[PDB]
Amino acid sequence: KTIIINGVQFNTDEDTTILKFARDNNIDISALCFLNNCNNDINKCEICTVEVEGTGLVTACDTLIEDGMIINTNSDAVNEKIKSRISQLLDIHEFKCGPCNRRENCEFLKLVIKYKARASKPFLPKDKTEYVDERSKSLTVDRTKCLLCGRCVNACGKNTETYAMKFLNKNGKTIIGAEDEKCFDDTNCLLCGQCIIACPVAALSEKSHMDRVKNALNAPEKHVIVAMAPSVRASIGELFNMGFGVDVTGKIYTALRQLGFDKIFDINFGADMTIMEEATELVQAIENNGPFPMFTSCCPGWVRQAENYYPELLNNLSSAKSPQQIFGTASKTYYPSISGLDPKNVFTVTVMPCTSKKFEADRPQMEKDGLRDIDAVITTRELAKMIKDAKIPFAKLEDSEADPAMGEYSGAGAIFGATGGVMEAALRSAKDFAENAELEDIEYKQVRGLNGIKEAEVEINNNKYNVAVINGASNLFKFMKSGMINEKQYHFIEVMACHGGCVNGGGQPHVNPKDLEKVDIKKVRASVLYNQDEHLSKRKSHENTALVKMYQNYFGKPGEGRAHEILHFKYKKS
Ligand code: 402
Ligand code: SF4
Ligand code: SF4
Ligand code: SF4
Ligand code: SF4
Ligand code: FES
Ligand SMILES: [Mg+2]
Repeated sequence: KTIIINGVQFNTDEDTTILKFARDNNIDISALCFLNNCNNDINKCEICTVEVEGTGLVTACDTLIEDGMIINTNSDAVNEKIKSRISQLLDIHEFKCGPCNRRENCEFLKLVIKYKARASKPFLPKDKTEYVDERSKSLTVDRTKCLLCGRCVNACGKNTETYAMKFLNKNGKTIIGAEDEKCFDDTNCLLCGQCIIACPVAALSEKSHMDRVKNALNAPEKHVIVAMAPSVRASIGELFNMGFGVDVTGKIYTALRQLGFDKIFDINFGADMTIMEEATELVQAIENNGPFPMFTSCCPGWVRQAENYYPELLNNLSSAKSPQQIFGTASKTYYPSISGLDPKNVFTVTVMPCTSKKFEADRPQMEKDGLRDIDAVITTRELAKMIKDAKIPFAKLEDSEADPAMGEYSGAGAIFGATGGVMEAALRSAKDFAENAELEDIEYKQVRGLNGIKEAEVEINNNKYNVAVINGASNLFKFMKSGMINEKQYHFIEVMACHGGCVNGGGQPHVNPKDLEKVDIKKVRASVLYNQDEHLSKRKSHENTALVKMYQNYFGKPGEGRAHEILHFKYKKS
């Protein structure tokens, strides 16, 4: 093909869109509703407008290149068209960037600045209560910011295949929301927050828990524990212009100490706990020749997916609590026993890359003796905002260590944030358990990677079993519907709601499509975790010294007794 773009001649054999071809050839074309190789088919934003000679104005994001095309991307007709569209968007947009949580990384603002657009008449609502929905424990909607770009709808469609995020006709006007405009919690929504990640503006956010945390920190009698997820240490640096794939663990510890937190632990410890209980459970399931298959239960998005679509699998879920909830359970029991603290005065806070964790933490039965396992859950973005509000120079902070009692962890718990991590860790412990040995080769690279459905054959006590790793909720739906589950007899299956694992969680830092093109965010974030794994002395969860001490002195043997009594949680079908 011979393509003419801005007077420059190209000769290509590629069959792609004008947008992609221009992007690959250093030619600037703006875009808004185009994301995940999809645009808003019904009401296209037309920000990607270009002028094709002989045809007129077209949308470059969904228009294929053709030989003989003379394309103008910067003609004044194009520019005033785009500016017109952006102006129309401003007409329905509360343009107050000051107290906005997307102030420092908003695509729409950058478009407005770029094309110097102004609203015909400024959108300034007196009563935002009609536009705001905070009923959910995980998600919040602010339709004063919504551009109706449909990126959340699409993202929900491709990531989960639930379409829990829909276009709705709210008595006259088009909005986005859950079915029947109900609270997302009351629908088949997984609360995975991929819709948030896809949103270019502040229309979609996480349900804030920062006030819980602040009030806890300022409360004189409250002893505040904080523990961050595996993924957090490999992600938050992005929000401080430190780049991608930067390990900032120690900096996070220091910052958390400077935020006034009373105890600094780590969720990876709880991951090691989860591996203790669940590998014990898998070994005893193997010895009893059932029940098979056993699914992981550490992902609340997947748990909700089972509750809403496959309730018959609820009893197939591991009884072991998620790292978060099991850590929280241990923090209200074991920790006071080794600290002398009043359990009622303990306030446990987790830092998560996930929004569904908020819902999981606020489950009614996720407590004992009136004491919540987890009292508050803040996202990576929330912790970043908290650090910035305290004016803490994160990038320049020196490394510190976590409090050892419940802060030590192995590489097995370290790789949890990546797809296949839980599987690999669980195998590392189960193989050692069932064979009564301490094996040398512990790397299971077959369950790693970004393949949607991963399958492996493992040999435990010289008998072979089939394991599977489901990477994404849509892939769970594919795995079940296509009958792949019934092809062979699977024994242990990992399921994560977010593709790539927790490192691509709904509470993770937003990434400009600019870097989505240049950086493989999932692999780059996971690489930090695996790098931590290969550089750790202990790479098995049952070699965690602090954890071993905890079990020996307090819980006893995992999988049974008080361990099974309080560190486990089972879900019931209706
Ligand atoms: N609880 C828990 Fe997990 C652990 O450890 C996180 O904390 Fe994950 C991460 N990162 C999240 O959110 S949940 C699903 N299992 C894999 S990793
Ligand atoms: S969503 Fe973006 S453009 Fe709108 S107020 Fe917030 S920062 Fe400004
Ligand atoms: S909530 Fe965000 S992603 Fe969804 S339509 Fe509105 S602006 Fe677009
Ligand atoms: S939280 Fe997940 S399942 Fe729910 S609407 Fe958003 S993307 Fe869809
Ligand atoms: S994969 Fe991780 S971040 Fe995503 S919903 Fe599950 S627990 Fe949350
Ligand atoms: S980006 Fe092409 S129509 Fe929206
Ligand atoms: Mg399209």
